[PDB]
Amino acid sequence: GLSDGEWQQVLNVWGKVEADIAGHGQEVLIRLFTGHPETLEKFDKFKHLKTEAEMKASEDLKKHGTVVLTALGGILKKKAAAEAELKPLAQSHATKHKIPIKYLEFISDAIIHVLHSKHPGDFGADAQGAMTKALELFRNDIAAKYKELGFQG
Ligand code: HEM
Repeated sequence: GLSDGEWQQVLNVWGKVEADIAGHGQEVLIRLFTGHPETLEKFDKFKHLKTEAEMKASEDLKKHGTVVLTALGGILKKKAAAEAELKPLAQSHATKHKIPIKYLEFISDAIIHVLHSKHPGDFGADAQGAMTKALELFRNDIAAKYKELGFQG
């Protein structure tokens, strides 16, 4: 349950991410993989990557980072009426990639960490709270569909 003012902070924050999406997606994935090497084993494309520098040099990693943030933004722009956008995500990540909720938590922490890091004095308390709630809603909505799909998560 986010207010309309809270959603409008989410949409503003996400507008800043989309205007600089290559860097944002790259730092989010790197924060995820260095902080939680177990999540890397889910990416056939990336599991060969060992150091942060290899990660910063992969055009593929940068490309997929933009796929991630772009898809997340589509969900966030629907702000609590996002069922159509969550469905194919939950479908593929439950049925095909097999991503536990715990990893969606990791990537949410990473997004917030990158948002703090990249926007000094421009990512204030209202925006942080709003983003934290929006990402919590996303993970919960996915976990609910995970169960309808018979995937533990
Ligand atoms: C905010 C969270 C996430 C978003 C918005 C997101 C979005 C996407 C999208 C749009 C795709 C491509 C189409 C698809 O397969 O559905 C994808 C692929 C994938 N996702 Fe995620 N994803 C998220 C989290 C994660 C996490 C945390 C993992 C952890 C391992 C993961 C593992 C994968 C894999 C393995 C693929 C296929 C990659 C490939 O083509 O080689 N996803 N994701």
